[PDB]
Amino acid sequence: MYIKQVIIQGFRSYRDQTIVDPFSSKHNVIVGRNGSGKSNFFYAIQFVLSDEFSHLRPEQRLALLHEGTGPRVISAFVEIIFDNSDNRLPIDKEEVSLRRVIGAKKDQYFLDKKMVTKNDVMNLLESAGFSRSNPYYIVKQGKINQMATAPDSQRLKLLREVAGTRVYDERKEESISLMKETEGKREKINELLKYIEERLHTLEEEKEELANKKALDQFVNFSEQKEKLIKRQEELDRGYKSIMELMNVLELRKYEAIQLTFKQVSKNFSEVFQKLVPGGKATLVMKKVDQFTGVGIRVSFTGKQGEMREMQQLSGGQKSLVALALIFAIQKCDPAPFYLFDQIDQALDAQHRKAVSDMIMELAVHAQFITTTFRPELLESADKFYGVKFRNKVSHIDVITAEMAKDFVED
Amino acid sequence: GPLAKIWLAAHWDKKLTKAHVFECNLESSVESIISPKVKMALRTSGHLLLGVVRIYHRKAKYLLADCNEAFIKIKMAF
Ligand SMILES: Nc1ncnc2c1ncn2[C@@H]1O[C@H](COP(=O)(O)OP(=O)(O)OP(O)(O)=S)[C@@H](O)[C@H]1O
Ligand SMILES: [Mg+2]
Repeated sequence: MYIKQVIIQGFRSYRDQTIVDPFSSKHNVIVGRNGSGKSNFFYAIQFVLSDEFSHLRPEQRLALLHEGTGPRVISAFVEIIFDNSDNRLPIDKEEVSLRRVIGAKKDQYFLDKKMVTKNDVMNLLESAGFSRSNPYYIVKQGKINQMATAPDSQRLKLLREVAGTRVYDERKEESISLMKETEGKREKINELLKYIEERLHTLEEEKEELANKKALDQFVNFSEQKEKLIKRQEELDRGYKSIMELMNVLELRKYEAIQLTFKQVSKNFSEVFQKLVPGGKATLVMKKVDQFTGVGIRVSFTGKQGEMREMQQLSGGQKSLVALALIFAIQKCDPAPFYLFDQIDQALDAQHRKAVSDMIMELAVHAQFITTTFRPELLESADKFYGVKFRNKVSHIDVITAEMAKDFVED
Repeated sequence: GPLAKIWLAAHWDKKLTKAHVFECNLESSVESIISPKVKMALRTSGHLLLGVVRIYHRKAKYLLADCNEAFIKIKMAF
Protein backbone atom coordinates (compact mmCIF):
# COMPACT_ATOMS: atom_id res chain seq x y z
CA MET A 1 0.00 0.00 0.00
CA TYR A 2 1.13 3.53 -0.67
CA ILE A 3 0.29 7.03 0.62
CA LYS A 4 -2.68 8.27 -1.40
CA GLN A 5 -3.25 11.60 0.36
CA VAL A 6 -2.31 13.66 3.43
CA ILE A 7 -4.21 16.30 5.43
CA ILE A 8 -2.65 18.75 7.94
CA GLN A 9 -4.24 21.32 10.26
CA GLY A 10 -2.59 23.19 13.13
CA PHE A 11 0.79 21.50 12.73
CA ARG A 12 3.97 23.66 12.63
CA SER A 13 4.02 26.02 9.63
CA TYR A 14 0.56 24.60 8.62
CA ARG A 15 -2.00 26.71 10.49
CA ASP A 16 -4.99 26.50 8.17
CA GLN A 17 -6.02 23.05 6.98
CA THR A 18 -4.17 21.91 3.83
CA ILE A 19 -5.22 18.92 1.72
CA VAL A 20 -2.40 17.74 -0.54
CA ASP A 21 -3.45 16.63 -4.01
CA PRO A 22 -3.30 12.83 -4.13
CA PHE A 23 0.13 11.37 -4.78
CA SER A 24 1.57 9.38 -7.59
CA SER A 25 2.15 5.76 -6.67
CA LYS A 26 5.79 6.30 -7.70
CA HIS A 27 8.20 9.25 -7.42
CA ASN A 28 6.82 12.44 -5.90
CA VAL A 29 9.21 15.40 -5.68
CA ILE A 30 8.64 18.56 -3.61
CA VAL A 31 10.50 21.84 -4.15
CA GLY A 32 10.43 25.09 -2.24
CA ARG A 33 12.53 27.82 -0.72
CA ASN A 34 14.34 27.76 2.62
CA GLY A 35 12.09 27.61 5.66
CA SER A 36 9.13 27.02 3.29
CA GLY A 37 7.60 23.87 4.80
CA LYS A 38 9.10 20.83 3.06
CA SER A 39 10.70 19.22 6.10
CA ASN A 40 7.59 20.21 8.11
CA PHE A 41 5.41 18.04 5.84
CA PHE A 42 7.73 15.04 6.33
CA TYR A 43 7.48 15.63 10.06
CA ALA A 44 3.67 15.40 9.88
CA ILE A 45 3.81 11.93 8.33
CA GLN A 46 6.28 10.98 11.05
CA PHE A 47 3.91 12.24 13.74
CA VAL A 48 1.49 9.51 12.57
CA LEU A 49 3.67 6.52 11.63
CA SER A 50 7.12 6.81 13.18
CA ASP A 51 7.47 4.93 16.45
CA GLU A 52 9.61 7.52 18.24
CA PHE A 53 6.85 10.13 18.17
CA SER A 54 4.30 7.74 19.71
CA HIS A 55 5.11 8.80 23.30
CA LEU A 56 5.51 12.58 23.49
CA ARG A 57 6.63 14.76 26.41
CA PRO A 58 4.40 17.77 27.25
CA GLU A 59 6.89 20.18 25.59
CA GLN A 60 6.99 18.36 22.25
CA ARG A 61 3.19 18.68 22.39
CA LEU A 62 3.74 22.44 22.43
CA ALA A 63 6.51 22.47 19.79
CA LEU A 64 3.98 21.04 17.26
CA LEU A 65 1.05 23.43 17.52
CA HIS A 66 1.35 26.36 15.11
CA GLU A 67 2.94 29.10 17.19
CA GLY A 68 2.40 32.50 15.62
CA THR A 69 0.38 35.70 15.42
CA GLY A 70 -3.27 34.70 15.76
CA PRO A 71 -5.27 32.62 18.27
CA ARG A 72 -2.44 30.24 19.16
CA VAL A 73 -4.02 26.87 18.40
CA ILE A 74 -4.68 24.24 21.09
CA SER A 75 -5.05 21.14 18.93
CA ALA A 76 -3.60 19.93 15.64
CA PHE A 77 -4.15 16.82 13.54
CA VAL A 78 -2.70 14.93 10.58
CA GLU A 79 -4.53 12.34 8.47
CA ILE A 80 -2.81 9.86 6.19
CA ILE A 81 -4.93 7.91 3.69
CA PHE A 82 -3.49 4.66 2.37
CA ASP A 83 -4.40 3.12 -0.98
CA ASN A 84 -5.28 -0.37 0.17
CA SER A 85 -5.79 -1.67 -3.39
CA ASP A 86 -3.41 -4.52 -2.48
CA ASN A 87 -5.11 -5.52 0.81
CA ARG A 88 -1.76 -5.31 2.55
CA LEU A 89 -3.64 -3.49 5.30
CA PRO A 90 -5.80 -6.19 6.94
CA ILE A 91 -9.06 -4.34 6.30
CA ASP A 92 -11.88 -4.67 3.78
CA LYS A 93 -11.75 -1.13 2.41
CA GLU A 94 -10.01 0.21 -0.67
CA GLU A 95 -8.82 3.19 1.41
CA VAL A 96 -7.73 3.32 5.05
CA SER A 97 -7.97 6.63 6.91
CA LEU A 98 -5.57 6.87 9.87
CA ARG A 99 -5.34 10.19 11.76
CA ARG A 100 -3.82 11.48 14.99
CA VAL A 101 -4.93 14.56 16.96
CA ILE A 102 -3.00 16.25 19.76
CA GLY A 103 -3.31 19.05 22.27
CA ALA A 104 -1.87 19.63 25.72
CA LYS A 105 -3.12 16.61 27.71
CA LYS A 106 -4.80 15.02 24.67
CA ASP A 107 -3.55 12.37 22.22
CA GLN A 108 -5.77 10.00 20.25
CA TYR A 109 -5.70 8.02 16.99
CA PHE A 110 -8.69 7.47 14.64
CA LEU A 111 -8.70 4.37 12.41
CA ASP A 112 -11.26 5.07 9.66
CA LYS A 113 -12.96 7.60 11.97
CA LYS A 114 -13.25 5.35 15.07
CA MET A 115 -10.91 5.78 18.04
CA VAL A 116 -8.10 3.26 18.63
CA THR A 117 -5.13 2.88 20.97
CA LYS A 118 -1.56 3.78 20.04
CA ASN A 119 -0.72 0.08 20.37
CA ASP A 120 -3.53 -0.85 17.96
CA VAL A 121 -1.97 1.33 15.26
CA MET A 122 1.58 0.04 15.61
CA ASN A 123 0.16 -3.47 15.11
CA LEU A 124 -2.03 -2.59 12.12
CA LEU A 125 1.06 -1.03 10.53
CA GLU A 126 3.51 -3.84 11.34
CA SER A 127 1.20 -6.32 9.57
CA ALA A 128 1.16 -4.18 6.43
CA GLY A 129 4.91 -4.70 6.17
CA PHE A 130 5.89 -1.47 7.94
CA SER A 131 8.23 -2.17 10.81
CA ARG A 132 8.52 -0.08 13.90
CA SER A 133 11.99 -1.69 13.79
CA ASN A 134 12.69 -0.01 10.42
CA PRO A 135 14.11 3.55 10.63
CA TYR A 136 14.98 3.75 6.91
CA TYR A 137 11.62 4.47 5.38
CA ILE A 138 12.76 8.06 5.92
CA VAL A 139 16.17 9.58 5.26
CA LYS A 140 17.11 13.17 6.06
CA GLN A 141 20.45 14.78 5.33
CA GLY A 142 21.03 14.59 9.06
CA LYS A 143 21.45 10.84 8.61
CA ILE A 144 23.54 11.03 5.45
CA ASN A 145 26.02 13.38 7.13
CA GLN A 146 25.98 11.34 10.33
CA MET A 147 26.60 8.22 8.24
CA ALA A 148 29.39 9.54 6.01
CA THR A 149 31.42 10.85 8.96
CA ALA A 150 30.59 7.91 11.27
CA PRO A 151 33.44 5.65 12.45
CA ASP A 152 33.94 1.96 11.75
CA SER A 153 32.38 1.23 15.15
CA GLN A 154 29.10 3.09 14.61
CA ARG A 155 28.56 1.10 11.42
CA LEU A 156 28.81 -2.24 13.26
CA LYS A 157 26.31 -0.76 15.72
CA LEU A 158 24.17 -0.68 12.55
CA LEU A 159 24.37 -4.34 11.49
CA ARG A 160 23.53 -5.57 14.99
CA GLU A 161 20.43 -3.43 14.53
CA VAL A 162 19.63 -4.73 11.05
CA ALA A 163 19.98 -8.42 11.96
CA GLY A 164 16.93 -7.80 14.17
CA THR A 165 18.82 -9.82 16.73
CA ARG A 166 17.22 -7.64 19.42
CA VAL A 167 13.55 -7.58 18.36
CA TYR A 168 13.70 -11.34 17.84
CA ASP A 169 14.64 -11.62 21.49
CA GLU A 170 11.84 -9.17 22.32
CA ARG A 171 9.34 -11.45 20.56
CA LYS A 172 11.03 -14.65 21.74
CA GLU A 173 10.29 -13.44 25.24
CA GLU A 174 6.73 -12.40 24.41
CA SER A 175 6.39 -16.00 23.14
CA ILE A 176 7.83 -17.92 26.11
CA SER A 177 5.44 -15.97 28.38
CA LEU A 178 2.31 -17.16 26.54
CA MET A 179 3.89 -20.61 26.18
CA LYS A 180 3.91 -20.77 29.98
CA GLU A 181 0.54 -19.02 30.47
CA THR A 182 -0.80 -21.66 28.06
CA GLU A 183 1.07 -24.56 29.69
CA GLY A 184 -1.14 -23.70 32.65
CA LYS A 185 -4.33 -24.45 30.76
CA ARG A 186 -2.85 -27.75 29.63
CA GLU A 187 -2.58 -29.06 33.19
CA LYS A 188 -6.13 -27.92 33.90
CA ILE A 189 -7.24 -29.68 30.70
CA ASN A 190 -5.20 -32.81 31.32
CA GLU A 191 -6.98 -32.94 34.68
CA LEU A 192 -10.64 -32.62 33.67
CA LEU A 193 -9.91 -35.37 31.13
CA LYS A 194 -9.00 -37.43 34.17
CA TYR A 195 -12.27 -36.74 36.02
CA ILE A 196 -14.41 -37.30 32.92
CA GLU A 197 -12.26 -40.34 32.18
CA GLU A 198 -12.94 -42.06 35.49
CA ARG A 199 -16.48 -40.76 35.99
CA LEU A 200 -17.21 -42.36 32.59
CA HIS A 201 -15.44 -45.59 33.59
CA THR A 202 -17.61 -46.25 36.61
CA LEU A 203 -20.66 -45.17 34.60
CA GLU A 204 -19.83 -48.11 32.31
CA GLU A 205 -19.59 -50.65 35.15
CA GLU A 206 -22.93 -49.40 36.44
CA LYS A 207 -24.18 -50.06 32.89
CA GLU A 208 -22.89 -53.65 32.89
CA GLU A 209 -24.18 -54.91 36.24
CA LEU A 210 -27.58 -54.30 34.59
CA ALA A 211 -27.08 -57.50 32.59
CA ASN A 212 -29.32 -42.41 37.59
CA LYS A 213 -31.02 -43.30 34.31
CA LYS A 214 -30.72 -40.33 31.94
CA ALA A 215 -26.95 -40.49 32.34
CA LEU A 216 -27.08 -44.20 31.51
CA ASP A 217 -29.04 -43.54 28.29
CA GLN A 218 -26.48 -41.24 26.67
CA PHE A 219 -23.34 -42.77 28.16
CA VAL A 220 -22.16 -43.64 24.66
CA ASN A 221 -22.57 -39.93 23.82
CA PHE A 222 -20.41 -38.86 26.74
CA SER A 223 -17.97 -41.57 25.69
CA GLU A 224 -18.06 -40.24 22.13
CA GLN A 225 -17.70 -36.57 23.09
CA LYS A 226 -14.83 -37.36 25.47
CA GLU A 227 -12.69 -39.23 22.91
CA LYS A 228 -13.10 -36.17 20.67
CA LEU A 229 -11.47 -33.95 23.33
CA ILE A 230 -8.75 -36.56 23.88
CA LYS A 231 -8.04 -36.03 20.18
CA ARG A 232 -7.68 -32.27 20.67
CA GLN A 233 -5.38 -32.55 23.66
CA GLU A 234 -3.23 -34.91 21.59
CA GLU A 235 -3.18 -32.11 19.04
CA LEU A 236 -1.84 -29.64 21.62
CA ASP A 237 0.56 -32.18 23.21
CA ARG A 238 1.92 -32.46 19.63
CA GLY A 239 1.96 -28.84 18.52
CA TYR A 240 3.76 -27.99 21.76
CA LYS A 241 6.54 -30.43 20.90
CA SER A 242 6.50 -28.77 17.45
CA ILE A 243 6.86 -25.17 18.70
CA MET A 244 9.86 -26.47 20.68
CA GLU A 245 11.56 -27.71 17.52
CA LEU A 246 10.98 -24.21 16.13
CA MET A 247 12.31 -22.26 19.13
CA ASN A 248 15.38 -24.50 19.08
CA VAL A 249 16.15 -23.81 15.44
CA LEU A 250 15.69 -20.03 15.79
CA GLU A 251 18.18 -19.70 18.66
CA LEU A 252 20.64 -21.53 16.41
CA ARG A 253 19.96 -18.92 13.74
CA LYS A 254 20.14 -15.88 15.98
CA TYR A 255 23.77 -16.84 16.53
CA GLU A 256 24.17 -16.71 12.75
CA ALA A 257 22.18 -13.49 12.32
CA ILE A 258 25.01 -10.96 12.42
CA GLN A 259 27.39 -12.90 10.16
CA LEU A 260 24.41 -13.41 7.86
CA THR A 261 23.12 -9.90 7.39
CA PHE A 262 26.72 -8.82 6.83
CA LYS A 263 27.19 -10.98 3.75
CA GLN A 264 23.85 -9.94 2.25
CA VAL A 265 24.38 -6.23 2.85
CA SER A 266 28.00 -6.41 1.70
CA LYS A 267 26.75 -8.03 -1.52
CA ASN A 268 23.95 -5.46 -1.86
CA PHE A 269 26.44 -2.71 -1.08
CA SER A 270 28.76 -3.50 -3.99
CA GLU A 271 25.69 -3.83 -6.21
CA VAL A 272 24.20 -0.42 -5.46
CA PHE A 273 27.59 1.25 -5.81
CA GLN A 274 28.55 -0.35 -9.12
CA LYS A 275 25.43 1.15 -10.74
CA LEU A 276 25.55 4.50 -8.95
CA VAL A 277 29.21 4.83 -10.04
CA PRO A 278 29.34 2.61 -13.14
CA GLY A 279 32.92 1.42 -13.34
CA GLY A 280 33.39 1.55 -9.58
CA LYS A 281 34.21 -0.92 -6.83
CA ALA A 282 33.12 -0.72 -3.16
CA THR A 283 33.10 -3.28 -0.32
CA LEU A 284 32.48 -3.69 3.43
CA VAL A 285 35.26 -4.99 5.69
CA MET A 286 34.55 -6.65 9.03
CA LYS A 287 37.25 -5.73 11.53
CA LYS A 288 38.66 -6.47 15.00
CA VAL A 289 29.22 -9.62 21.67
CA ASP A 290 32.17 -10.99 19.65
CA GLN A 291 35.62 -9.90 18.43
CA PHE A 292 33.83 -7.70 15.87
CA THR A 293 34.93 -4.13 16.58
CA GLY A 294 33.86 -2.37 13.38
CA VAL A 295 32.62 -2.42 9.79
CA GLY A 296 34.73 -0.27 7.47
CA ILE A 297 34.35 0.62 3.81
CA ARG A 298 36.90 0.41 1.01
CA VAL A 299 35.93 2.37 -2.08
CA SER A 300 37.66 2.69 -5.46
CA PHE A 301 35.77 5.18 -7.60
CA THR A 302 38.80 5.27 -9.93
CA GLY A 303 37.83 2.17 -11.84
CA LYS A 304 39.15 -0.41 -9.38
CA GLN A 305 42.84 -0.15 -8.66
CA GLY A 306 45.50 0.48 -6.05
CA GLU A 307 43.40 3.60 -5.65
CA MET A 308 41.13 1.97 -3.11
CA ARG A 309 40.72 4.37 -0.19
CA GLU A 310 39.48 3.64 3.28
CA MET A 311 36.38 5.67 3.67
CA GLN A 312 37.44 8.65 5.81
CA GLN A 313 40.15 9.29 3.18
CA LEU A 314 37.42 9.74 0.56
CA SER A 315 36.18 13.12 -0.63
CA GLY A 316 33.35 14.86 1.16
CA GLY A 317 30.61 14.09 -1.30
CA GLN A 318 32.19 10.79 -2.14
CA LYS A 319 31.41 9.98 1.49
CA SER A 320 27.90 11.31 0.90
CA LEU A 321 27.34 8.97 -2.06
CA VAL A 322 28.74 5.91 -0.28
CA ALA A 323 26.54 6.62 2.73
CA LEU A 324 23.65 6.77 0.25
CA ALA A 325 24.75 3.50 -1.32
CA LEU A 326 24.73 1.87 2.12
CA ILE A 327 21.24 3.15 2.82
CA PHE A 328 20.12 1.72 -0.52
CA ALA A 329 21.73 -1.67 0.14
CA ILE A 330 20.06 -1.91 3.55
CA GLN A 331 16.59 -1.06 2.28
CA LYS A 332 16.98 -3.87 -0.30
CA CYS A 333 17.52 -6.13 2.73
CA ASP A 334 14.20 -4.98 4.24
CA PRO A 335 11.87 -3.23 1.76
CA ALA A 336 9.21 -0.75 2.85
CA PRO A 337 6.12 0.26 0.85
CA PHE A 338 7.07 3.96 0.59
CA TYR A 339 10.22 5.99 1.32
CA LEU A 340 10.63 9.64 2.39
CA PHE A 341 13.83 11.43 1.28
CA ASP A 342 14.68 14.93 2.60
CA GLN A 343 17.49 16.62 0.60
CA ILE A 344 19.76 13.67 -0.16
CA ASP A 345 21.70 15.04 -3.17
CA GLN A 346 22.75 18.17 -1.24
CA ALA A 347 26.47 17.36 -1.27
CA LEU A 348 26.84 15.52 -4.60
CA ASP A 349 27.78 17.19 -7.86
CA ALA A 350 25.63 17.02 -10.98
CA GLN A 351 26.84 13.66 -12.27
CA HIS A 352 26.32 11.78 -9.00
CA ARG A 353 23.07 13.71 -8.70
CA LYS A 354 21.85 12.10 -11.93
CA ALA A 355 23.07 8.60 -10.97
CA VAL A 356 21.02 8.81 -7.78
CA SER A 357 18.01 10.11 -9.72
CA ASP A 358 18.40 7.28 -12.20
CA MET A 359 18.65 4.66 -9.48
CA ILE A 360 15.47 6.04 -7.91
CA MET A 361 13.62 5.79 -11.22
CA GLU A 362 14.32 2.06 -10.92
CA LEU A 363 13.11 1.70 -7.36
CA ALA A 364 10.00 3.78 -8.14
CA VAL A 365 8.34 0.99 -10.11
CA HIS A 366 8.17 -1.10 -6.90
CA ALA A 367 7.69 1.42 -4.07
CA GLN A 368 6.49 4.98 -3.49
CA PHE A 369 8.93 7.86 -3.06
CA ILE A 370 8.36 11.38 -1.77
CA THR A 371 11.47 13.57 -1.96
CA THR A 372 12.72 17.17 -1.88
CA THR A 373 15.52 18.60 -3.97
CA PHE A 374 17.15 21.88 -4.99
CA ARG A 375 18.53 20.75 -8.36
CA PRO A 376 16.79 19.54 -11.54
CA GLU A 377 18.11 15.96 -11.68
CA LEU A 378 15.77 14.29 -9.16
CA LEU A 379 13.09 15.94 -11.31
CA GLU A 380 13.42 13.86 -14.47
CA SER A 381 12.88 10.57 -12.63
CA ALA A 382 9.70 12.05 -11.16
CA ASP A 383 6.04 11.51 -11.95
CA LYS A 384 4.27 14.26 -9.93
CA PHE A 385 5.57 17.66 -8.73
CA TYR A 386 4.66 19.88 -5.78
CA GLY A 387 5.78 23.29 -4.56
CA VAL A 388 5.83 24.71 -1.04
CA LYS A 389 5.27 28.45 -0.77
CA PHE A 390 5.15 30.42 2.47
CA ARG A 391 2.37 33.02 2.18
CA ASN A 392 0.98 34.93 5.18
CA LYS A 393 2.49 33.28 8.31
CA VAL A 394 1.59 29.81 6.93
CA SER A 395 2.62 27.13 4.44
CA HIS A 396 0.93 26.26 1.15
CA ILE A 397 1.67 23.20 -0.92
CA ASP A 398 0.19 22.91 -4.43
CA VAL A 399 0.77 20.97 -7.63
CA ILE A 400 3.20 22.42 -10.16
CA THR A 401 4.07 21.35 -13.69
CA ALA A 402 7.49 19.86 -14.39
CA GLU A 403 8.77 23.10 -15.92
CA MET A 404 7.50 25.13 -12.96
CA ALA A 405 9.86 22.97 -10.89
CA LYS A 406 12.89 23.29 -13.19
CA ASP A 407 12.37 27.05 -13.51
CA PHE A 408 12.48 27.11 -9.73
CA VAL A 409 15.79 25.24 -9.33
CA GLU A 410 17.73 26.80 -12.24
CA ASP A 411 16.90 30.56 -12.32
CA GLY B 1 0.53 -19.35 1.80
CA PRO B 2 -0.37 -20.36 5.37
CA LEU B 3 2.15 -17.86 6.78
CA ALA B 4 -0.34 -15.12 5.95
CA LYS B 5 -2.58 -16.55 8.68
CA ILE B 6 0.27 -16.82 11.21
CA TRP B 7 1.38 -13.31 10.26
CA LEU B 8 -2.17 -12.10 10.81
CA ALA B 9 -2.19 -13.94 14.17
CA ALA B 10 0.93 -12.16 15.42
CA HIS B 11 -0.37 -8.62 14.94
CA TRP B 12 -3.99 -8.10 13.84
CA ASP B 13 -5.06 -11.35 15.49
CA LYS B 14 -8.73 -10.38 15.93
CA LYS B 15 -9.29 -11.27 12.25
CA LEU B 16 -9.02 -15.01 13.04
CA THR B 17 -12.22 -16.93 13.71
CA LYS B 18 -12.67 -19.93 16.02
CA ALA B 19 -13.00 -22.05 12.86
CA HIS B 20 -9.59 -20.76 11.68
CA VAL B 21 -8.02 -21.51 15.08
CA PHE B 22 -9.45 -25.05 14.96
CA GLU B 23 -8.77 -25.80 11.28
CA CYS B 24 -5.21 -24.45 11.57
CA ASN B 25 -2.49 -27.11 11.79
CA LEU B 26 0.24 -25.89 14.16
CA GLU B 27 2.49 -28.79 13.15
CA SER B 28 2.66 -27.69 9.51
CA SER B 29 2.60 -23.95 10.16
CA VAL B 30 5.83 -24.62 12.05
CA GLU B 31 7.05 -26.78 9.17
CA SER B 32 6.87 -23.74 6.88
CA ILE B 33 8.61 -21.30 9.26
CA ILE B 34 11.53 -23.71 9.79
CA SER B 35 11.81 -24.42 6.05
CA PRO B 36 10.87 -21.15 4.34
CA LYS B 37 10.96 -20.84 0.56
CA VAL B 38 12.27 -17.25 0.87
CA LYS B 39 14.51 -17.42 3.94
CA MET B 40 13.49 -14.54 6.13
CA ALA B 41 14.99 -11.94 8.42
CA LEU B 42 15.30 -13.21 11.99
CA ARG B 43 13.12 -10.20 12.84
CA THR B 44 10.18 -11.74 10.99
CA SER B 45 10.88 -15.34 12.09
CA GLY B 46 10.16 -14.02 15.58
CA HIS B 47 7.01 -12.31 14.37
CA LEU B 48 5.96 -15.72 13.06
CA LEU B 49 7.05 -17.59 16.20
CA LEU B 50 4.65 -15.32 18.10
CA GLY B 51 1.79 -15.85 15.64
CA VAL B 52 2.07 -19.62 16.05
CA VAL B 53 2.11 -19.44 19.86
CA ARG B 54 -1.00 -17.23 19.75
CA ILE B 55 -2.91 -19.99 17.95
CA TYR B 56 -1.58 -22.71 20.26
CA HIS B 57 -2.72 -20.51 23.14
CA ARG B 58 -6.14 -19.95 21.59
CA LYS B 59 -6.55 -23.65 20.80
CA ALA B 60 -5.92 -24.51 24.45
CA LYS B 61 -8.13 -21.53 25.27
CA TYR B 62 -11.10 -23.27 23.59
CA LEU B 63 -10.32 -26.88 24.59
CA LEU B 64 -10.23 -25.83 28.26
CA ALA B 65 -13.54 -24.05 27.82
CA ASP B 66 -15.03 -27.13 26.15
CA CYS B 67 -13.42 -29.52 28.64
CA ASN B 68 -15.26 -27.81 31.49
CA GLU B 69 -18.73 -27.96 29.95
CA ALA B 70 -18.03 -31.64 29.30
CA PHE B 71 -17.29 -32.02 33.02
CA ILE B 72 -20.31 -30.13 34.37
CA LYS B 73 -22.69 -31.77 31.86
CA ILE B 74 -21.95 -35.28 33.12
CA LYS B 75 -21.39 -34.25 36.74
CA MET B 76 -25.01 -33.02 36.50
CA ALA B 77 -26.97 -36.04 35.21
CA PHE B 78 -25.00 -38.24 37.62
N1 LIG C 1 5.90 25.02 15.74
C1 LIG C 1 6.01 25.96 14.64
N2 LIG C 1 5.07 26.86 14.42
C2 LIG C 1 5.18 27.71 13.41
N3 LIG C 1 6.23 27.67 12.61
C3 LIG C 1 7.22 26.79 12.77
C4 LIG C 1 7.13 25.90 13.81
N4 LIG C 1 8.24 25.14 13.75
C5 LIG C 1 8.98 25.54 12.72
N5 LIG C 1 8.38 26.56 12.12
C6 LIG C 1 8.85 27.26 10.98
O1 LIG C 1 8.41 26.40 9.64
C7 LIG C 1 9.12 26.94 8.68
C8 LIG C 1 9.52 25.82 7.72
O2 LIG C 1 10.03 24.69 8.45
P1 LIG C 1 10.76 23.58 7.45
O3 LIG C 1 9.70 22.57 7.06
O4 LIG C 1 11.96 22.93 8.10
O5 LIG C 1 11.09 24.29 6.03
P2 LIG C 1 12.19 23.66 5.04
O6 LIG C 1 11.65 23.58 3.63
O7 LIG C 1 12.65 22.34 5.54
O8 LIG C 1 13.50 24.61 4.96
P3 LIG C 1 14.94 23.97 4.59
O9 LIG C 1 15.05 22.41 5.18
O10 LIG C 1 16.01 24.99 5.28
S1 LIG C 1 15.22 23.97 2.68
C9 LIG C 1 10.38 27.64 9.38
O11 LIG C 1 10.42 28.97 9.18
C10 LIG C 1 10.19 27.32 10.89
O12 LIG C 1 10.78 28.38 11.73
MG1 LIG D 1 14.57 21.26 6.90
